[PDB]
Amino acid sequence: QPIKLARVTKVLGRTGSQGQCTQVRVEFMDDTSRSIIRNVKGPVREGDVLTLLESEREARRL
Amino acid sequence: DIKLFGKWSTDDVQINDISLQDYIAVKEKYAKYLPHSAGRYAAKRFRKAQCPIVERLTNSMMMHGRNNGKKLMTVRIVKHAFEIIHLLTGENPLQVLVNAIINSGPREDSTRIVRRQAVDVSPLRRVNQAIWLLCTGAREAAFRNIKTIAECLADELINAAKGSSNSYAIKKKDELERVAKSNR
Amino acid sequence: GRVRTKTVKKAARVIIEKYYTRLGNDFHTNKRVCEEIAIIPSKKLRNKIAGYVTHLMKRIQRGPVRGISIKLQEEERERRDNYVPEVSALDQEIIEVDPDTKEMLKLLDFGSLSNLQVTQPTVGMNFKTPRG
Amino acid sequence: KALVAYYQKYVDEASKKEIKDILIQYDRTLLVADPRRCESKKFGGPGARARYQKSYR
Amino acid sequence: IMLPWDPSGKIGPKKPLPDHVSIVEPKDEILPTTPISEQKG
Amino acid sequence: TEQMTLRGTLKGHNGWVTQIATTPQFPDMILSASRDKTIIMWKLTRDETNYGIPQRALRGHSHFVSDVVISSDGQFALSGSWDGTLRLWDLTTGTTTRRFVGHTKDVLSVAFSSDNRQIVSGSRDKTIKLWNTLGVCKYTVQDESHSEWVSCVRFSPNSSNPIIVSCGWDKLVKVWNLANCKLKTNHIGHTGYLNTVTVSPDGSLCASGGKDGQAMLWDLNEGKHLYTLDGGDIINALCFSPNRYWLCAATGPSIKIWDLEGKIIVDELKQEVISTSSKAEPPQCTSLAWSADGQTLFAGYTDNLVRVWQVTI
RNA sequence: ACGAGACUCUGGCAUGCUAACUAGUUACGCGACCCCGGUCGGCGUAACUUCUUAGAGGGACAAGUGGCGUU
Repeated sequence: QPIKLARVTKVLGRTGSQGQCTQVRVEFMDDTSRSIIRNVKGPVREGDVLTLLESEREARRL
Repeated sequence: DIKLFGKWSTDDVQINDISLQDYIAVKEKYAKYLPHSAGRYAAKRFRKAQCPIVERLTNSMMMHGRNNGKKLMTVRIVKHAFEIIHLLTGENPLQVLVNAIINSGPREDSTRIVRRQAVDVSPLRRVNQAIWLLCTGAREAAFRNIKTIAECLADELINAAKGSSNSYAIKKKDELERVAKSNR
Repeated sequence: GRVRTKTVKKAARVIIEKYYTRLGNDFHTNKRVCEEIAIIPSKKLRNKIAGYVTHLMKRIQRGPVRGISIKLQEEERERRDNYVPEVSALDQEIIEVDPDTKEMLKLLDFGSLSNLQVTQPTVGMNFKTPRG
Repeated sequence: KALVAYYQKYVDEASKKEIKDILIQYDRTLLVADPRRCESKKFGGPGARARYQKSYR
Repeated sequence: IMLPWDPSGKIGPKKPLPDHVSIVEPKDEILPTTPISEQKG
Repeated sequence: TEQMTLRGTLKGHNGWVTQIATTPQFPDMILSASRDKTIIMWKLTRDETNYGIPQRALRGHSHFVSDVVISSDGQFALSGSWDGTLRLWDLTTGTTTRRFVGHTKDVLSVAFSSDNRQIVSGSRDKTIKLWNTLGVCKYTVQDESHSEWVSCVRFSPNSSNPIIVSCGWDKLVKVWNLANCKLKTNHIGHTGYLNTVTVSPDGSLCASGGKDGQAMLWDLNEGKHLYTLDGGDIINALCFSPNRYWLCAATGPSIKIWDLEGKIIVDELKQEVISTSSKAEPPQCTSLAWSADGQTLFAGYTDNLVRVWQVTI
């Protein structure tokens, strides 16, 4: 399966044990009406592009 | 006008991975002569991003105690590293750098949320780690060795710009991504 | 952390309450008004106060503010509240009315008015909210 | 700064401004004195923030 | 002892508490509804 | 019979623009103060892009420059500032000649004589100082002065009438005998503090304005309130036309122009591309001044821009 | 009401203020060296207070604009 790019469209809150991962909605670059919730390790603001090694995995909402 | 060490131009290089377009600062407004600036980059949260990656590399180099503060030691190492990358590759070494930041960044990393669930890295987290991995790639190669950091940092930036796997930074990166693949 | 304290807010309140006429939406004049009309013993406090004055004077230019009291009260509460339309909403030409209040007016002096159109009574007594 | 003050005094604002623009649009430090100073040491540590090794047991 | 405040500088200090925000009381004037010029000399 | 239009804006101020002073001599030179310490001597090229380009920043106050005014000569310029200093700007070189020390607080206004001899300064320390051009207090009013701030002081062009007018935050417009240096008459009647007062070129009638927006005309030959003008908003600056029979008032974000003869709104001068649409105050106006001829009026707003206003017909 | 804050000292700013042979600078002159300028913490004095010192002031308040919250 290929490696799909995705756009940080809203940064939701903060997840993890030590508040070590921001939770985020990512607008896909191919299908511009597919927006999934994904956990991100490290600093992220609105509109930065994440590379996903798979798009089938999906984070549980905090 | 003409740029970096008086001899490495800016409008030759292209950032391939659009993921790191804004987080690899090397282009037009981030064209400085030396990788040395007062900056005050590390004051508010993301301003770190608007630091030229050459200056981030320079800063990331001066590590393991004794070297902390010796930025001119590193400015020099980077200058002689780029000479070696040019004469071993025949290329504006800022492209070899940018290719190494693109290749040598991990794209998915494990985290403790049991055993360590896999999450995605921030692009800035990728640039941060990229530069860390290929700086530790240099200093660990160079430690207790006849070779200089000029050679070791160059060899690291070259092997990373290829993805050779002889690169410490590529080998640790695809190890992290292997452990991230595991817990998925 | 930039929250203002009571000694800043209470001052700013009482300053506006007594001297609304001299103040505006310009910090550097409000700052210089506070010098004249009050012994503020500290420049930092003098600015903090002036600064909250300006912030309140913006909130006064909008609708009314809770903990404040000015001379007019305040030309939308004294003057506008004397708003009255052409004819009142109680001047209905056809008043909707059920047969049961017709039954009680019939047992007053008001057996028959002209402007009372009695509806066909409501069928199937079904008004209570289901339990659980 | 001394150049920008020479183009202020002895020629028009026009030449001064397009110079000042070039300097600040490159690096702001050229015409703004970086306010940072070596923050003072406090007791109980070898410097400003850093504290000495705490010893339990 | 906490001393009082007096501007004389004898029983207490001349300087008020830094918290203390003494607001001078506004004297009441009748806002004029008749434009009046008062020439003299 | 006409409406007024933009010919451009004059960019080059960081702090927003205070009392703009025009000159009879040079039609190509406007000199504006600001809420930075700069005072820009402009160059009106009247080009496509910029109507005016700045030449010389008259640098060197501590705090805001309240008022500036040009001599009849056109080679000197004089500004009062909130640090409590009056300068006397050597307008050729761009330095100071002499500087007037004595005022306690913010010197709010300044004006010249016809001679360019006697200088007068309204300040927040509740006084008005009558100077020489050699920094000597000839006379200072404390006996019966304004009991508040002095937001303007103006001179009559009339030589036979040595008269000066002062508005103030005590709600009064006091008229002064320049000779005896004590008040000629009061003008009791106006409610609220005063921002501005101006004297028409004849030197017979003056116009005062404050928060209330009730622009009041007062005759100087015999003190009488002629008529009120409901400006509607807060009057920050008033300016008579040099040749026409027109009064021009900076009324909040807009400028309302009156014909004093036919008491009617001639026009109201406003910015058109209003991008403060969603819950934001538009760029307030605080100063204005007609040119030598009176085709172009310049007006300094709180967004730092000097806006030009041209007669079309 | 105390404590918090305010506060006091301090750090950063003002070619704006008062100033200076126990602090200097820029001019001018004499002099040493280089081939008209250049170097001088070589010497001496006229202006001046930019650097210097330390006093009085001013300066910043989320004050301005834009976003989610009775806004």
